Amino acid sequence: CTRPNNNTRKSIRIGPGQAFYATGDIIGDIRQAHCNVSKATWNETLGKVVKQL
Amino acid sequence: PQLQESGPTLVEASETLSLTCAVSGDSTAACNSFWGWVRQPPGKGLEWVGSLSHCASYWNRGWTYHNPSLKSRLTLALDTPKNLVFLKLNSVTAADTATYYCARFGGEVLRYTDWPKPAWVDLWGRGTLVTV
Amino acid sequence: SALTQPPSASGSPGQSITISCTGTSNNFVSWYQQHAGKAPKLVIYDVNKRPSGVPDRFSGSKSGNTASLTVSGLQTDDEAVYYCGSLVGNWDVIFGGGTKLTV
Amino acid sequence: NDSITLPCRIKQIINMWQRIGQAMYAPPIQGVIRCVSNITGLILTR
Ligand SMILES: *[C@@H]1O[C@H](CO)[C@@H](O[C@@H]2O[C@H](CO)[C@@H](O[C@@H]3O[C@H](CO[C@H]4O[C@H](CO[C@H]5O[C@H](CO)[C@@H](O)[C@H](O)[C@@H]5O[C@H]5O[C@H](CO)[C@@H](O)[C@H](O)[C@@H]5O)[C@@H](O)[C@H](O[C@H]5O[C@H](CO)[C@@H](O)[C@H](O)[C@@H]5O)[C@@H]4O)[C@@H](O)[C@H](O[C@H]4O[C@H](CO)[C@@H](O)[C@H](O)[C@@H]4O[C@H]4O[C@H](CO)[C@@H](O)[C@H](O)[C@@H]4O[C@H]4O[C@H](CO)[C@@H](O)[C@H](O)[C@@H]4O)[C@@H]3O)[C@H](O)[C@H]2NC(C)=O)[C@H](O)[C@H]1NC(C)=O
Ligand SMILES: *[C@@H]1O[C@H](CO)[C@@H](O[C@@H]2O[C@H](CO)[C@@H](O[C@@H]3O[C@H](CO[C@H]4O[C@H](CO)[C@@H](O)[C@H](O[C@H]5O[C@H](CO)[C@@H](O)[C@H](O)[C@@H]5O)[C@@H]4O)[C@@H](O)[C@H](O[C@H]4O[C@H](CO)[C@@H](O)[C@H](O)[C@@H]4O[C@H]4O[C@H](CO)[C@@H](O)[C@H](O)[C@@H]4O)[C@@H]3O)[C@H](O)[C@H]2NC(C)=O)[C@H](O)[C@H]1NC(C)=O
Ligand SMILES: *[C@@H]1O[C@H](CO)[C@@H](O[C@@H]2O[C@H](CO)[C@@H](O[C@@H]3O[C@H](CO[C@H]4O[C@H](CO[C@H]5O[C@H](CO)[C@@H](O)[C@H](O)[C@@H]5O)[C@@H](O)[C@H](O[C@H]5O[C@H](CO)[C@@H](O)[C@H](O)[C@@H]5O)[C@@H]4O)[C@@H](O)[C@H](O[C@H]4O[C@H](CO)[C@@H](O)[C@H](O)[C@@H]4O)[C@@H]3O)[C@H](O)[C@H]2NC(C)=O)[C@H](O)[C@H]1NC(C)=O
Ligand SMILES: *[C@@H]1O[C@H](CO)[C@@H](O[C@@H]2O[C@H](CO)[C@@H](O[C@@H]3O[C@H](CO[C@H]4O[C@H](CO)[C@@H](O)[C@H](O)[C@@H]4O)[C@@H](O)[C@H](O[C@H]4O[C@H](CO)[C@@H](O)[C@H](O)[C@@H]4O)[C@@H]3O)[C@H](O)[C@H]2NC(C)=O)[C@H](O)[C@H]1NC(C)=O
Ligand SMILES: *[C@@H]1O[C@H](CO)[C@@H](O)[C@H](O)[C@H]1NC(C)=O
Repeated sequence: CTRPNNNTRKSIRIGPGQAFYATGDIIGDIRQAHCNVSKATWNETLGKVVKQL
Repeated sequence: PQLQESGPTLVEASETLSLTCAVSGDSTAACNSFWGWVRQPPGKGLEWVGSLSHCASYWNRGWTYHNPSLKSRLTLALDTPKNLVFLKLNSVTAADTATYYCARFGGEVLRYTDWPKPAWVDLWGRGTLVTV
Repeated sequence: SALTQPPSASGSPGQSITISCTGTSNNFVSWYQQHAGKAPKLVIYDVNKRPSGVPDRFSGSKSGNTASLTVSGLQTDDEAVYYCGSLVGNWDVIFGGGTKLTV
Repeated sequence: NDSITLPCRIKQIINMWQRIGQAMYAPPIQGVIRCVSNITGLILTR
């Protein structure tokens, strides 16, 4: 699974003393985060599960 | 924002050419642009040499874009604490005589889709004529 | 694949010239201005966009396989060699032959 | 390949273990985030 966003952390000193980490800017490969699954592997294992069922 | 070409003006046939651009007014290490070169032959038009950036993604250690016809003899480099751009052109022939320009590249760089797409010379140098 | 530009342009001051660039696009289209003994200057990018300082009388467009740049209200300083530029395939930066314009 | 792409969303305000009455703010993590793991079972209902 991947989140292709080289984003920054514009931390803001909303004290007193204590600090808050806000979201800076979002740059890079602006794509939606997603997961990669080996399809044949899933199909194969799922089948093995169905056998039990 | 100021670019400045530097290096030898005369090299020997088959010798590697090493040119360096002094960048002032901005930081080359910043993700806003690509850095590279263009070499206009005397009495002819512009020719893109190449460009690169150290603004890396999870799968690499930055981005490098070569001219497929020149790749076979070309290495590029950057110096982020001094802000320098390097041209390492291998085995230089008479056909390689040209006015070389330090180029900052604008385009769909900073935010991009699938891979960075720079498309124009954001900032120009003045040019240097290198011969053999 | 490469960009094509006719070798040269002409009209009197106060006139307007539209210059073509054949080799399609893409929104990744730009034009440059070069004077003799001078480095090229970026005139326009993203077809329609002028960077800070470029006069309001400079403007391009595109259709099909050809892009264009129109320079209106010609004067002495407008005489220069102009180049169009396009991003091709993956990252290939192409320059046209260049069109030398005279007022 | 073949392979499957699963669309995901990111949240910063979350509630643990179905517990209401409190919530925790995740700080944004700087840079590109990517990881890999082993799926070792299913929670299925009939
Ligand atoms: C979830 O799952 C997803 C899958 O479902 C998964 O996605 C995969 O992600 C990975 C990365 O994470 C992807 O892999 C990368 O792909 C890059 C792009 O690949 C495309 O382009 C290249 C190049 O294409 C041009 O050039 C060649 C050679 O000239 C031509 O043959 C092409 O036709 C094409 O030519 C045009 O453009 C030229 C240049 O502009 C022009 O000169 C020319 O005239 C043309 O106009 C192709 O090779 C790729 O094809 C391959 O894949 C297809 C898939 O259908 C196959 O059919 C095919 O057979 C091929 O195998 C593809 O089309 C790659 O560039 C990248 O590899 C680079 O990086 C690694 C880093 O480790 C290097 O080791 C490697 O050497 C490469 O470096 C070069 O390129 C980088 C930029 O990428 C440069 O910075 C670098 O300096 C170097 O450049 C030098 O060579 C360049 C040419 O390569 C040259 O242009 C430069 O000038 C320079 O000298 C890497 O492989 C993968 O594709 C994704 N797949 C999918 C399906 O999405 C995802 O990750 C998963 N999620 C997570 C979170 O994990
Ligand atoms: C299912 O199980 C698998 C297997 O366990 C899990 O997979 C693991 O997931 C974890 C994250 O949860 C991954 O941890 C990451 O490891 C990174 C790699 O570090 C190694 O290489 C680097 C690079 O050269 C070396 O420097 C390191 O060596 C040092 O550290 C070790 C351990 O402390 C020491 O023993 C050595 O002596 C060295 O000192 C390693 O060999 C690691 O870089 C990464 O740490 C960064 O990110 C964490 C947050 O995740 C930050 O807290 C931390 O500060 C680091 O960030 C710095 O570096 C990055 C690099 O880009 C910068 O971007 C930041 O700005 C900052 O400078 C992290 O620890 C691990 O790789 C992975 N293992 C495998 C097998 O792949 C799955 O998580 C699990 N699945 C689920 C669902 O959880
Ligand atoms: C994700 O996005 C980030 C941007 O947010 C991007 O970051 C760049 O990454 C490259 C690659 O690592 C950086 O370049 C490296 O620089 C090394 C020297 O680093 C020190 O000096 C930097 C320069 O300081 C000046 O200029 C900056 C301009 O932006 C200015 O703000 C400063 O005030 C100052 O005047 C400095 O930026 C840098 O700071 C970073 O790290 C500190 C912690 O150390 C952190 O607190 C900061 O927030 C900041 O992130 C640091 O102090 C240099 O050694 C290095 O070189 C190695 O690799 C090359 C490869 O060829 C070799 O030549 C060399 O020998 C070394 O092996 C490399 O060049 C660049 O500076 C980053 N920063 C910025 C702002 O762009 C990431 O690349 C993106 N990608 C991912 C996935 O991480
Ligand atoms: C899920 O994420 C994991 C990582 O977390 C990815 O793992 C990769 O899985 C593939 C498949 O198992 C591995 O690819 C195979 O690696 C072999 C070795 O690669 C290294 O060594 C060679 C020299 O031996 C170097 O050239 C190469 O750069 C590597 O450093 C290769 O020998 C294999 O090549 C053969 O199969 C491929 C097709 O897969 C053919 O194209 C080749 O011609 C050749 O026949 C092969 O590439 C890969 O190494 C694993 N990565 C790591 C980190 O272990 C999965 O890819 C990923 N899944 C998704 C969907 O992204
Ligand atoms: C999974 O494979 C089984 C045979 O093992 C087949 O009946 C079914 O169509 C397969 N699914 C996929 C998506 O191909």
